[PDB]
Amino acid sequence: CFSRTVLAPGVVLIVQQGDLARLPVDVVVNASNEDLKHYGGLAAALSKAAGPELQADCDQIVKREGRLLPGNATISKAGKLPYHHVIHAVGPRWSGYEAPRCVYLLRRAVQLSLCLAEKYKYRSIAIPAISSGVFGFPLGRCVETIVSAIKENFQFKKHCLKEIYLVDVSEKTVEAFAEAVKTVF
Ligand SMILES: Nc1ncnc2c1ncn2[C@@H]1O[C@H](COP(=O)(O)OP(=O)(O)OC[C@H]2O[C@H](O)[C@H](O)[C@@H]2O)[C@@H](O)[C@H]1O
Repeated sequence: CFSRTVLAPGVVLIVQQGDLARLPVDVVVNASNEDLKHYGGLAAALSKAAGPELQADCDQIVKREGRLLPGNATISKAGKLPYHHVIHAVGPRWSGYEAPRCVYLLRRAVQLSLCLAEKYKYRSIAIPAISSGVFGFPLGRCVETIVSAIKENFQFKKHCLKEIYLVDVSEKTVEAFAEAVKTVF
């Protein structure tokens, strides 16, 4: 654990190193593409551990609801992962020509992820540095946008959610999260 920040009474933000495929939390957020096709990065690790259940429920979801748009999130079965569900958030693909829009869409992915958690009555959620890998979002802007989006969501005391974790395997990204929490709070 790298930091702990009370967001509201009985609600904490925790930055931690760890593996989203195996955390003692209720649900996790995947950094997905629009097709819910988990063939790279975090998505691939999750899907591998999950067995084909997760990709198949995801195919049926696209084959039912249609392609997801950037900024949106949906939920699927988790298969063999230690969760009932995986929340798939589609971060934006970074363009330096549209940086404000990109920030908007990541904020949105984050907030919709939180809304889905609330809706399925979850009290703990873990979230990665959505968009900061293959999708190319500048790591610094990326982790501040996520932390700020989480800060806005609890500008009011009220929440099902009691613990929100920001998690990555790599320590640089985790440090980046811990710094963003300093700067933002
Ligand atoms: N094998 C891995 N295991 C755990 N974490 C990983 C792994 N690979 C990358 N990560 C971390 O997860 C975070 C998100 O990176 P990506 O998974 O590349 O997410 P985005 O950048 O949101 O990429 C979305 C796209 O990538 C995949 O191809 C996915 O199917 C979609 O097309 C980054 O911190 C990255 O270092």
